[PDB]
Amino acid sequence: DVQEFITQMYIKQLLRHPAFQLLLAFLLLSNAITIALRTNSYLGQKHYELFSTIDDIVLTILICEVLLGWLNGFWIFWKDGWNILNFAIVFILFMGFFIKQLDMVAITYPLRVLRLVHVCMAVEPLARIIKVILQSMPDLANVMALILFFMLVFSVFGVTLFGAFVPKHFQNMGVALYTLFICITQDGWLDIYTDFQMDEREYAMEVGGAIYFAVFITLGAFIGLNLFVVVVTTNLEQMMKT
Amino acid sequence: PFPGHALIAVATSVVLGVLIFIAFVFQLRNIH
Amino acid sequence: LLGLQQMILSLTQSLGFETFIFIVVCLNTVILVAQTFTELEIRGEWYFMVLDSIFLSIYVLEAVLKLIALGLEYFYDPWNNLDFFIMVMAVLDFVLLQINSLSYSFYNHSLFRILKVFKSMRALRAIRVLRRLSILTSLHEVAGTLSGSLPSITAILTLMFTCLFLFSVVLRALFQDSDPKRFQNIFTTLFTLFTMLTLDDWSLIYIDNRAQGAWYIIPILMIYIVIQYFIFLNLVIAVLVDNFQMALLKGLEKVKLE
Amino acid sequence: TTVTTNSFLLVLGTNYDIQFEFFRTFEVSELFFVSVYVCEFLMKVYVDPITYWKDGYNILDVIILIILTIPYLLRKIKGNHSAYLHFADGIQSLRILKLISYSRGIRTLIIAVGETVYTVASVLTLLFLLMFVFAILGFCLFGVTDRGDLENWGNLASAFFTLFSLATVDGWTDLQEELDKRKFTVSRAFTILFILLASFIFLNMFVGVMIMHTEDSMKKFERDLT
Amino acid sequence: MLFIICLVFISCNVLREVKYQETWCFPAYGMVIGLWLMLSSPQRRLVLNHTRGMYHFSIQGRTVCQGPMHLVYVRLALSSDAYGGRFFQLVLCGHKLEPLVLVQLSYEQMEFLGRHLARKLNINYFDYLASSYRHVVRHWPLGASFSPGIVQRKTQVYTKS
Amino acid sequence: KSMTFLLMLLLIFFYIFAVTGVYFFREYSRSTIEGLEYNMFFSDLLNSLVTVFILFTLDHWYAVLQDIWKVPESSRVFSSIYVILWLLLGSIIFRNIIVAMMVTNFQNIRSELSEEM
Ligand SMILES: COCC(CCO[C@H]1CC[C@@]2(C)C(=CC[C@H]3[C@@H]4C[C@@H]5O[C@]6(CC[C@@H](C)CO6)[C@@H](C)[C@@H]5[C@@]4(C)CC[C@@H]32)C1)COC
Ligand SMILES: COCC(CCO[C@H]1CC[C@@]2(C)C(=CC[C@H]3[C@@H]4C[C@@H]5O[C@]6(CC[C@@H](C)CO6)[C@@H](C)[C@@H]5[C@@]4(C)CC[C@@H]32)C1)COC
Ligand SMILES: COCC(CCO[C@H]1CC[C@@]2(C)C(=CC[C@H]3[C@@H]4C[C@@H]5O[C@]6(CC[C@@H](C)CO6)[C@@H](C)[C@@H]5[C@@]4(C)CC[C@@H]32)C1)COC
Ligand code: NA
Ligand code: NA
Repeated sequence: DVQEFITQMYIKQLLRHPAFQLLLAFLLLSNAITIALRTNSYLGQKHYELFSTIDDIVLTILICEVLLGWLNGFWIFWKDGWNILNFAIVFILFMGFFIKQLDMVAITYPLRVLRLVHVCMAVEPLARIIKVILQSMPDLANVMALILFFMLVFSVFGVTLFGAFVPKHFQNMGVALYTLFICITQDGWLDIYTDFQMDEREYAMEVGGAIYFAVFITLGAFIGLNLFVVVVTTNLEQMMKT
Repeated sequence: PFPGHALIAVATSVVLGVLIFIAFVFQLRNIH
Repeated sequence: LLGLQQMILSLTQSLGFETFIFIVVCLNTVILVAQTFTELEIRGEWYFMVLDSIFLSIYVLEAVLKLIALGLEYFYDPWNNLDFFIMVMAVLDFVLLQINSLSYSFYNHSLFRILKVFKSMRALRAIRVLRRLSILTSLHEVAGTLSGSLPSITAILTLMFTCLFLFSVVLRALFQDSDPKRFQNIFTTLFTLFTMLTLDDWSLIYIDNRAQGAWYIIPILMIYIVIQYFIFLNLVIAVLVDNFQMALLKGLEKVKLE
Repeated sequence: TTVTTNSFLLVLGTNYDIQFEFFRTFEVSELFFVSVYVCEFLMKVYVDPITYWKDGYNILDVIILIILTIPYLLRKIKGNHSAYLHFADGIQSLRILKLISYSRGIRTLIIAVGETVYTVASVLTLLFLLMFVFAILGFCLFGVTDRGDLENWGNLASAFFTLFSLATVDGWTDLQEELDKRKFTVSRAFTILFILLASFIFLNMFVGVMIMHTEDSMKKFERDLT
Repeated sequence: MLFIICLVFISCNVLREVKYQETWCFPAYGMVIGLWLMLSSPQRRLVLNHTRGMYHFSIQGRTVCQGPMHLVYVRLALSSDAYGGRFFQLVLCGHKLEPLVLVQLSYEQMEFLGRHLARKLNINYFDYLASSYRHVVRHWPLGASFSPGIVQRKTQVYTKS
Repeated sequence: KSMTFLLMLLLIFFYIFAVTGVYFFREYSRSTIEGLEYNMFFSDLLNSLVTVFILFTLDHWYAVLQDIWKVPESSRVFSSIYVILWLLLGSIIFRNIIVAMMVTNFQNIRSELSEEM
């Protein structure tokens, strides 16, 4: 038993070592630059040989790192979240060699950039922002649930009013949800209301629709959508305190 | 031809991994 | 008056009367969410009217029995007050339907639909059901702090409406016949100012006025935007943040209490 | 007074009529002002060899003089009265910025505010990373396909702009509709989830971090004064 | 490590019969198969000869080594994590046996059978009489020869200030 | 009263961005393309200042930017940099500092009331 701790001591002093982290960051960053340049048909070819080489080098190194992590014990590697994230990315990348309907750019490029966040974590003036976001996420889930549960009721009422009248926005539940999400974002619902206004001759339901939009925008845009602010401040003060 | 990018990929990794292995042994002689 | 009303009570607050009514209300709301597709509402129109007359009779039962049971204490609680108003709307649209000819010109009459949405209000009773089963109170805390924040929210909200209303009055006074399409009427002045308060296409009305009328609207609109979006809405944000800060300090001291 | 008169003449310089009548006034005044600023810099570093670079405002002021010099040499030596002559000509819009070195209240404000720049730079880096990830998605899905919406997701120089117009929610529905007429099924989900992550959750986190950093700073200053 | 032999050999069988139907991709999962049987081979049985305070190591009926257990007590060394974690490693009498570390330490029943076993084996259970954090004093019987570590065993041990 | 000097920074920055947007967009205001929409916003100084306000409110920034691009002159690397730096600095940071300050002042008022209690 005496020996392998030193080998474990070696594994720690390598994997946690900062030169290694800096190299891996440099590789992933260069790969992201290659992805950005491949987003150009001309340069897609001229250096295709270089981009493909870098593409494979970074993947092999990622697999090596997952192997080192597993070398320390399957369970502790899986007693984390960042490790399972990196594993999911490298595994989805790996199956492209075998399967054929996954080795496509819409599934392989952006994952190599989601691989970059755990790299950026080592830059703790950055990491605290991510930690705040993650910690505050459940409160945002509760606020999201509030807003959706509010939106569904008004969607029902709006459909059962402006159905069979302006059916470009108010036929079924889904179209109404999308319309109310336009409104709660407060950009482009004036164009929507012009559809109420755009008629041959009408006065009774322009006022009703205006009342509807005004009440939704007051209670849900000025109060509900100004609650993410407050949740973030809540949690981030909690961290600053504890 | 195919066996010339997967091969370069494995080439660099092992070529790197040897230098990593160098330090592990080299450190043992230093402590001793 | 003491035995009859009392047995009406002990049957009313009974732990089966409530479940029976919540079953009714959840059925009514599943119908009411069925009716918002147009592929089912148009087919199953003849059964829905039957079911809704049935529900009207059931609500007659419940409302009359509860009133006889609990006097004006029934009018006292606002949960029921909602139900009583819903009841009144239901009976009114029932009698209006019977006093008209159920045809296309009444389907496309606005008042028929307006009376129909208040039926949608029955779905609100469903929250009472969700309360007993539980919402998990996952938003009990957010709701509680919103509850704490509201007294000042109402005050600042009415202050900014008042500012809206004064500016609307003066803008109607001044800028008629300079784009009458926007605010030829006092009500459309007021709506134009309210929709400016969300900052959507607000430059468009300046450009539209400048095209044919004149540009004096630019200092008015700039000052309007300053006051409302820049110093009022930020007050709502500030007071909400302070209220949740109090909630957090309460929680910290409470958890240290144990 | 030198800086204030320079700003006033700069304001009067955006009218070709007044730029024409009294042009000699403008020329003599501009040369007078550059002479004053350069003499101030030269003699104020004469009094002090090394510690002159300690002050931040000294660095700001030598930067101002650099910006003053650049378009002169561009126009005279290289000449060409090129496309970006009047750009750098109008960039001395910001040599009023020497006037900040005097009001003490603004200096204290600079302390209290600008001591929270690492948080700002952090959030801006994270926002850029998120926009990059989604620009790659938006290109791969609605871009290179050649059957859908080039020239709006055609390239990153356009993917970032459309994606920023979705961040600051101004006008996202026009892009969404012109991307929805092309029978893209997933586009609604893509834009909706981006509006969530980048507009609701992210900038409304910028505001939270700003609130508490400024609050802690301000309370520390108040306690110290008390 | 027969569980690994149990593990790999099963995987080979499910991989023994397959129809990849793919160009190249030679079905050479047999490189696993050797690794299966390799760890398979010899049961280990250790007996506590508390009558003379002895410990003799053997497996499948062939003695390997022996040593007295005059100073007997239970010790568990700390195996810290590179993350903010705490793991347990059990080293008894300063010797290198099969790790009896606390499984799923991060278990009350798991440590309960140990106290009975330490009572069954008639040695002290130091990590159990006070079981909150890293607190165990290794006995290290003078029969062992762990001098660079046996003396150093107390060095890692806290003397309670 | 607390955020008195912050408004003076904003006034300085309106000065900055307005009198440099007069110069950045001159070939755009001096343009002859038969079809344009926002050919006025940078005509004179007053129009430039109101334009800076409109950009400050994040209304039609992208539409104005594309209009600027519709002139074959006015390189898309200076108009873009100007607009984006005004939107980031002026429109998102500064609009957020105000909210931060007002929350701070509410916190203060709470503190004096609590101490007097
Ligand atoms: C008197 O003391 C009561 C107290 C227990 C208080 O429990 C509260 C829990 C939150 C809860 C259920 C309560 C009242 C308003 C409820 C809100 C009204 C809105 O309605 C909705 C749904 C219906 C829509 C039409 C409008 O929005 C929800 C989004 C909103 C709501 C249902 C969210 C949940 C709120 C009751 C115990 O004291 C001992
Ligand atoms: C948990 O126990 C709580 C209990 C006290 C319960 O008080 C209730 C009084 C009626 C009240 C205020 C309550 C909840 C829903 C409220 C309704 C939601 C709808 O919202 C509105 C306004 C907003 C519109 C968007 C929708 O319609 C109103 C028409 C409707 C409403 C405001 C009418 C009044 C209702 C709370 C005490 O128990 C000990
Ligand atoms: C446990 O007992 C508590 C009791 C005191 C209860 O006070 C209640 C007063 C009404 C109040 C503030 C409460 C809860 C839900 C609140 C509603 C949730 C909805 O949220 C909103 C705003 C946010 C939008 C996203 C959705 O709609 C409002 C329209 C709706 C709301 C804010 C109207 C006001 C309601 C708390 C004292 O008991 C001793
Ligand atoms: Na807007
Ligand atoms: Na808009």
